[PDB]
Amino acid sequence: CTLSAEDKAAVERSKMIDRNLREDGEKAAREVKLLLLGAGESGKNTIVKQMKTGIVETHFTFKDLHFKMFDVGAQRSERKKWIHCFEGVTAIIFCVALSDYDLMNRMHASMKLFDSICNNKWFTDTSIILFLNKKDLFEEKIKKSPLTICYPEYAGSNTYEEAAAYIQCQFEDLNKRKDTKEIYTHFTCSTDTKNVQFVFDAVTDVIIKNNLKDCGLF
Amino acid sequence: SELDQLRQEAEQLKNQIRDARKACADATLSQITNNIDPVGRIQMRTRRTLRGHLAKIYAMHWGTDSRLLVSASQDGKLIIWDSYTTNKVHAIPLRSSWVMTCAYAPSGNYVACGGLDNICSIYNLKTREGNVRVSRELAGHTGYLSCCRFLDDNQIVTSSGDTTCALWDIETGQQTTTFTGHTGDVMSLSLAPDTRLFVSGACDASAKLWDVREGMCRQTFTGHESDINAICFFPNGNAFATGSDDATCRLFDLRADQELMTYSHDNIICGITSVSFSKSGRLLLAGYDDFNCNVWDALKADRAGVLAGHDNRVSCLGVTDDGMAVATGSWDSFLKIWN
Amino acid sequence: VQLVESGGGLVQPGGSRKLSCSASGFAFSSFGMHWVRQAPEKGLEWVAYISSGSGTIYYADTVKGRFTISRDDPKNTLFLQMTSLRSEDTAMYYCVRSIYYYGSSPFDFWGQGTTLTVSSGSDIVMTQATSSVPVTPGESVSISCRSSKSLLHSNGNTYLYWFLQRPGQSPQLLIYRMSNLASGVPDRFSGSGSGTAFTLTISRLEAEDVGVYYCMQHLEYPLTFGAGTKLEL
Amino acid sequence: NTASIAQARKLVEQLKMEANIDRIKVSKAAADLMAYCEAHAKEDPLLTPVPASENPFR
Amino acid sequence: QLLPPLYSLVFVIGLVGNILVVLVLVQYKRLKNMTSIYLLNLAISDLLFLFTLPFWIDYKLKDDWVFGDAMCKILSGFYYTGLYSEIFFIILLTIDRYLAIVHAVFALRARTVTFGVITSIIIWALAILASMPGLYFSKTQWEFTHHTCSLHFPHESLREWKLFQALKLNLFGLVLPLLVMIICYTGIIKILLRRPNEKKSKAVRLIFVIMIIFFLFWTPYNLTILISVFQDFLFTHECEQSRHLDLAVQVTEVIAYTHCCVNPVIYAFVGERFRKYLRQLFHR
Ligand SMILES: CC(C)CCC[C@@H](C)[C@H]1CC[C@H]2[C@@H]3CC=C4C[C@@H](O)CC[C@]4(C)[C@H]3CC[C@]12C
Repeated sequence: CTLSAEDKAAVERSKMIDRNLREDGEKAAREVKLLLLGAGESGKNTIVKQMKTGIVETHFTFKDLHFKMFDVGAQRSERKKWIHCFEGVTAIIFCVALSDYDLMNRMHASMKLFDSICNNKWFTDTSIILFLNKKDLFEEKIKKSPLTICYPEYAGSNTYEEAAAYIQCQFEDLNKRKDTKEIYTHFTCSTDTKNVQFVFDAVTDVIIKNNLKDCGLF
Repeated sequence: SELDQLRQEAEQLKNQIRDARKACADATLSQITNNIDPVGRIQMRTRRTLRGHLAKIYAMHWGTDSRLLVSASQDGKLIIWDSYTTNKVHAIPLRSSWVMTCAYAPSGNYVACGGLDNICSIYNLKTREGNVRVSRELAGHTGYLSCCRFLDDNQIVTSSGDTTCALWDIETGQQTTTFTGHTGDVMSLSLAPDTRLFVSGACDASAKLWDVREGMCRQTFTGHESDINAICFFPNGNAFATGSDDATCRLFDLRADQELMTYSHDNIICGITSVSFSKSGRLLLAGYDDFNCNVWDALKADRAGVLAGHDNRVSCLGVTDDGMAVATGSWDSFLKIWN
Repeated sequence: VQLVESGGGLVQPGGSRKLSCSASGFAFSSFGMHWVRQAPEKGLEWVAYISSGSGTIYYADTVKGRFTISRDDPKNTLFLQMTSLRSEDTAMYYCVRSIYYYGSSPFDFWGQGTTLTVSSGSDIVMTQATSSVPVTPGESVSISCRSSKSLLHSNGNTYLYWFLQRPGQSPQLLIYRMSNLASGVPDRFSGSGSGTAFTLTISRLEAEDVGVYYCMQHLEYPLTFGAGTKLEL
Repeated sequence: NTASIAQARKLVEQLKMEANIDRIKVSKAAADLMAYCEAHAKEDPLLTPVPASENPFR
Repeated sequence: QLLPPLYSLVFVIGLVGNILVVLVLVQYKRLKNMTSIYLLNLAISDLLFLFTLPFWIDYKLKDDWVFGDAMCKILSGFYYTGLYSEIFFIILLTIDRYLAIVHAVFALRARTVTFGVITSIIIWALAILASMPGLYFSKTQWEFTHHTCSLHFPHESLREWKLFQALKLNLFGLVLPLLVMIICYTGIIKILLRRPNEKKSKAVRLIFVIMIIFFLFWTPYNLTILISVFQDFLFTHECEQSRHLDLAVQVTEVIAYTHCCVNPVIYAFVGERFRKYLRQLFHR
């Protein structure tokens, strides 16, 4: 058949390679891959320790799901040059420190970064899980130094239950694509055991929405 | 006062450089090559289609024998292909899935691969145990690697996302030389035919010509208005071409120190991802974000052909050392050989 | 890289025996394996072949239906089960690994072999028109061979391998296609040829290169070696 | 600022080393590019396609 | 000749729809999953069923069977195999969506190409066996006036066979599919309405439309087939109202062919990804 014996053995080797390529590429499509983001001094380090020099890949498992988080913190290069590599992740996990409103200020930088990524041309449909961390000491950092320092348009009370909700609604804005993606929000603390159940539920909802788009019900 | 005086001195030097360049220019390239015959429509058909990659293909490099080629994709895979029989010669699993570049040694013994982990891994293809093994892990950078090229089996030059180029020594594993001077992160490099010099383009819209032996920047070129993503020497070694995000290609010369041609069209508003010359140096292959590839002729910047048939961004593009075939990769996970 | 064969011994005719070959120090699963044998005083002849992943098996038509070759990948051993041993199946058995991709080196490492003693048409014939050549060190020799049909395929290759067996050891791959020097082999040996006529030239000899030089074809199956050419003195 | 002073000194030294080089006119570099493109025309399979006999990809 | 213009319209519309679905599913291989495999087979089942239309159209006007017994034994099999196959595939698409939405994590391991192909083969075998009586008892008999192609059973077993075919058509055509959709879709709507949204509202309306169309199109066919099986017990005189019962059979046959044309619209065209792929295909 115009093929020698060595050529036939070469083709057999190539196909035995193809089988392993298919097995690997079908095992890869069963893992959830979340992209961590956040500013300096945030909760990214803490949430990594609660859930589990370039990219830091963390692997863990929860209720028959295998997650792999890519902490890309410390990649201090032009973000507009390596972020299309992450086009196609299940969800983004954006950490924001609630205590950084007094210490422009850090909260405005976090809001600018959130507006930058949440409206990117590569994340027009990727869900976002907002983690508003460090509420334990934010509860006492508002007894003095009212929230008006950061947000001058705030007219509500200086209570935690209302200031935190105001910050949450100030963050769940900036989402110009309110029809393609959803912003999930959580008020966690350094000592919290439900931080992984929430991301599990959020990625379950993302998977269900992708399946609804796949089957054709959308 | 001293800082501002040095600033005014630098401005005076830049002005005298601009005046020297403007006094050197006497006739544009488009005025001398108006009499030469133009090339017809370059109809190029797809001969092969290497379909084993699953994620987006980010880099491909031809072997020196013009038959084998390596390709890298972010499913974590480095595949060595035989381009004649379409056979998969090797499949290398990477430790880091996020790669952006890959190189084939001019001897064929080693393959280099680098990405978002700030490491250039060197893999040995000709061990005695049968399988390919990682030989070295060059780790001295602080930003992502965007390109790498072998000078020989012992020296490799890598451009990084921390604005630094580095010439390494595979045996010892340390940076033999560090090239600095760019202000934006470097996106590509290109060795000359003779490996004395090499150019590199950065996100500050500049292309610097470094000398490998002395370790110094020899010349600098600025003609682009945005990030430079692709760079490639003319086969002669006395010119090169750059492709940036402003949807243009530009042909700089080394002995005249100024650009010569601009390859642009009104209907093209997407950035260039890759660029490569023909063997004669007449054609110019440029891969675009509009899912196409275009074929100019360098001597008179009119479009002579189009390579269509990819369903996503053309991410990598290479011409073979014979001038026989052109390989193009893309984000749709298919390599294609044209002829 | 090593291959250790075991089994052998004395067997009565019509009996059975299982020859084992334990591999050590290389990627066993990605290598195809061949069983070759050598009579007490004759040349080499190919016996069996099992490919990588056990997807292809070949026999010599002198043992077909009587031998069974089987590889075990987790436990690196390779087995040859032999039943109904006649009086012609008495020889030293070598295991040889072989890997097939573009530009590879098949038959690159031969085992040590084990001794088996029993009491009491369209093939390609490799013709080596010599049996013994007298020569002194420092001179240049030219061993020659010829084939029944053209070993040059349409794809440009010429599937002719040159081996070398030193006294009291296993064969060693010298040339792994017409004019392609193996690794670890000194640059004195040089292959050449055309069509059906091939030549192996040695520029200057030594004390560690006298012995029996064999030949082999890989264009079709079964694999046929020539009769050896002995270089002494 | 001492760091910025050293930065500006290195920059002006680089610009000085770069300003004093020899440059040929654009006419000569253009003629050389054209001559090299013309001298290697027939040895380019992509420019002038080879017959289907010696096309290794047919 | 009321039947032929209606038959020609369903034949063309349905054939055009099924061909478009097959081209988009085959061309875009990258979407090779359980949903695509089942959808490809549903389009095939409809094409095999629609295939029988020209023989029926032409035959009715002509009123003389121009074909052989073997041609008949094949066309009767195509018509019955087609009905059982499409109904079983609608049951599989319904189940596939159930797993994909409900038990979404489990489904990552359970919904694969391998299982979609094995399952599709089993259903086709069942559809073929279910239509086996029709293949066996098809006999074209030449009356002095004209030739009629039809099923014939031992007279002593005729009542048993008339009912047998009606029960296979009622149970695996209406009762089993309707039950599967009610259970499966109840479990989907309860997930869709857990979180309010405009796209969720659209998915719920689409689900009700699919359940209702299936029911309305198949409920007349099976009921009419059951009425025919009992003409002696349901009418004072045998064939007393054959003038209305035959017209009803012919009407319920047109409704069944129409349910074939509606199957691509409610299973493929409504889906967003599918419309996007068609737009690209049309420009390539
Ligand atoms: C009963 C007689 C008259 C007709 C029977 C034809 C049947 C057996 C044929 C027609 C079309 C065929 C199918 C065509 C496409 C597919 C999809 C593939 O992924 C698995 C096989 C499968 C499912 C085939 C199985 C056999 C098949 C169902």
